[PDB]
Amino acid sequence: VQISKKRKFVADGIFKAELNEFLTRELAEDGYSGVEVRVTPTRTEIIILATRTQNVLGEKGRRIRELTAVVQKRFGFPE
Amino acid sequence: MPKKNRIAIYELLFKEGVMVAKKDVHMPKHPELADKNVPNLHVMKAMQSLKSRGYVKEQFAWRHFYWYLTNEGIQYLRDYLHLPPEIVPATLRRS
Amino acid sequence: TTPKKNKHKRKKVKLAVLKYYKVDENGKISRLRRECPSDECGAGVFMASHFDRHYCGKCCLTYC
Amino acid sequence: FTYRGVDLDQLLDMSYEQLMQLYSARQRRRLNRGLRRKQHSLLKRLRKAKKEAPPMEKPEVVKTHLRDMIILPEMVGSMVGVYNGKTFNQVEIKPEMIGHYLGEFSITYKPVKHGRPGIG
Amino acid sequence: HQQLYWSHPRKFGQGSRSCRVCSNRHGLIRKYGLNMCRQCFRQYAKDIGFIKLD
Amino acid sequence: IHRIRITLTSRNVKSLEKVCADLIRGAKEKNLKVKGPVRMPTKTLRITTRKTPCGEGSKTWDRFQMRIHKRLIDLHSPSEIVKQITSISIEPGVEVEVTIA
RNA sequence: UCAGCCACCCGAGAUUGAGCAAUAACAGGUCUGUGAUGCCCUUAGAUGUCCGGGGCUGCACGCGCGCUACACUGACUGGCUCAGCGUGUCCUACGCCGGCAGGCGCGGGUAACCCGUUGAACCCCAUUCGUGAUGGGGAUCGGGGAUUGCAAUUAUUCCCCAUGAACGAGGAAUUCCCAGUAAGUGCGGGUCAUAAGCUUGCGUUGAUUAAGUCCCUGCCCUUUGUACAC
RNA sequence: AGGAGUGGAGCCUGCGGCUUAAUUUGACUCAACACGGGAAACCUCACCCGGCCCGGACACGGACAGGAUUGACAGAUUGAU
Ligand SMILES: [Zn+2]
Ligand SMILES: [Zn+2]
Repeated sequence: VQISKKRKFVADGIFKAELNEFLTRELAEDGYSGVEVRVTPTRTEIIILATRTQNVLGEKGRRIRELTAVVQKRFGFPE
Repeated sequence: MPKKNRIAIYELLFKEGVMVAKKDVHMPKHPELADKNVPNLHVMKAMQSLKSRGYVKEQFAWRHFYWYLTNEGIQYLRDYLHLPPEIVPATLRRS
Repeated sequence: TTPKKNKHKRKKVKLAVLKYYKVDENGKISRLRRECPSDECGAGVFMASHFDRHYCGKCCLTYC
Repeated sequence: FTYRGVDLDQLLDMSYEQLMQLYSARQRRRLNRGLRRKQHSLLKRLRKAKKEAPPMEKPEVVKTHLRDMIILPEMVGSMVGVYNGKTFNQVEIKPEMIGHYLGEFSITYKPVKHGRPGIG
Repeated sequence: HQQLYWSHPRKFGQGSRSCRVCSNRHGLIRKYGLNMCRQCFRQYAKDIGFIKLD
Repeated sequence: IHRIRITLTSRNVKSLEKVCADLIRGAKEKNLKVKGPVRMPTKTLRITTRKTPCGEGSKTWDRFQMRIHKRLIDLHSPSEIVKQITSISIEPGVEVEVTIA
């Protein structure tokens, strides 16, 4: 069995609040603007908005790779 | 601390490079390093010792610690795990 | 009234297996103190025979 | 002294389940939910003070830390110090206090003696 | 030592429950499974999805 | 085949009714017998917080709300075509749940 | 004869109730909500922290929110009959044992599907009691009994027997309110292991009087005059 | 113009005040006083009486593998295994 829709819809909120808080605290230097969490049972993608988006990636897609594994091992859902 | 608890902490700091926590002192088991019986205290204080060396990046949140690799952390791990540089972690897998 | 601070420090003999292991000129290895019957301290780890008991280092067992 | 219609001497050999039914529901609930290592150690030290004392000398004051302990018929006669928070006090276990806690004879507050009032 | 450290049982009561974002224990919203402080819910209520209609 | 029911829950009403209209129009495109979007009693979660952080002022309170509109459309169609229609109109802010047989 | 005001007709309705709310200000409160934070203090007989026990509640006296009331437009006992906003993994349907609080098993419900037709209380219809410190009013106390908990003595609560206090409508003063509104009456949410006399919501019954003024309380504007420009 | 009151009684809660080992503390006209989601048996918890632990990272010098540290049964002391 799963959780009730009342407790489900609020738990989708505390996810995006802690995510946005941690994203502000980490990416407060490269001009972080906001998340957009497109949920899908296959892949719950998280769209980062930024000012200089090429500098967010790191060296050919290196810095955001750390954040992928962070949000993977943090919130319990598998890779 | 015992030495066998520390050695399984650096292994998931190479292929991925990150390590999270909870800031729970009395938590008896760190849930990610299961089947080793290491407390949350003995990964949290170990990474506090590693941050004064300068080998993990400090970023806190609501409750969870967060620790990234440093660019000098790869060379310090590749000898401590006695690895060759021929194998590649998740840095250069896609494209 | 007075701060009573104390801690029982450890005092080790010069490689205290010489208190356990005795070998004579023929070369047989004679251990004077008790070997603990427990398996986690079996056949290598010895108890210490005291004035009324023995005492293990791992499972802290006593005797009479 | 008789408690619930039976004298003191039959209470000393009274077993647990038949000792139960002469209590209230709170004491029976305490004896039903069980007594733990912190109380059985006090039974051990209390029976120790029975055997290590000479019989004409009521034993040394076994200072206690269990205010919640019901005065069983087995612990009658022993000298006991009950911690109130600051000090101890030796209290004599008279026979007529079986249905009571230990922690009620140590008054944890000084009784208030008033004076003239301040600003009002 | 190792047995007497966290020996008092931290089940029920406000010793058992604490704020999700700041680890405080006074004024905790438990309803719908939040476990936020009252002061801390007001910071994040627009991002949770709680708005003021009246 | 009976009891093929789709659960559509959202936090807003406009995107939810747009997704409902697109699913009903797509089920009209497949020529199925379609129970339309029924409208469940909308839930509204009330949280009433003191507005102050300390406790000094004139006892003003807050009143937060989350209105969860829940719709249900229903089909009587075999299981291979109900998965095709739900996979097209992927859209944020809503949540889809299907049940079969 | 302008902006608009008043009355009526037709109409569901000729004011629904809230939310949000400027500039400029308080030496307003809050480092005790924050891994928001400056300095200062403290740091291993620790102002860190765990453990255990007390205390936060102690009681000659003052001051504020409230609850129960002082009865007959009432109380006691049967009978009958109606909600809405909400919560629920801990809410509860059903059968049995009990005076009852409660024990047992069985199910349903992650929820317009189960509790639940949410078979609420004042109100109604009958019986008894009849103006007295009464059976009104239940405080204070003795005994048991049962739950929640590691633990109930400084009664945690809850049930049953007893005891029966002041209280005879309340001075000086003072609060709130103009319509489904006061007021009566219950139910739900928060707190919640156990828990509401608190608060925040909801329904039920449902009125008196006013539709005006600056007299008081206080705020604002215009003509005075200044020895004022903190 | 009125209606319900409150202030009067008991009780419940919050403030002063008297005590207390401690009765943690903020807040004092409107703009404090059933407010601090503050209905705290333990925790909460600040306060009082005791008792453990380092959870003193890191850098320097010494001790340093003739050991610094830890668990320690039993007896004594303790409130405790
Ligand atoms: Zn061993
Ligand atoms: Zn908080």
